[PDB]
Amino acid sequence: QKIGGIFIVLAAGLVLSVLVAV
Amino acid sequence: THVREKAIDFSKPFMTLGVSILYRKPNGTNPSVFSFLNPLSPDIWMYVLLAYLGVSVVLFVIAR
Repeated sequence: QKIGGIFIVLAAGLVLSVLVAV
Repeated sequence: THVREKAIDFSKPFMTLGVSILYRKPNGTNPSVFSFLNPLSPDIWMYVLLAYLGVSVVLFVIAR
């Protein structure tokens, strides 16, 4: 690791697009 | 040399040459792309391969 490696900020949209229930 | 004139005498010079530069020769190299893997950390170049299929398999499983 030199400049980055953060997969933590990125994982917001993964749980966002699951919404299929009405 | 002007200090060496002060104990012995010089005649006319037979050769008058100067100080050259010796250095060891690198003898060339080849083009390469492992050199291109180096300005970034080499684990990150394999980290590029990881989340590509993280997008891909998630796109595969929710084709429904």
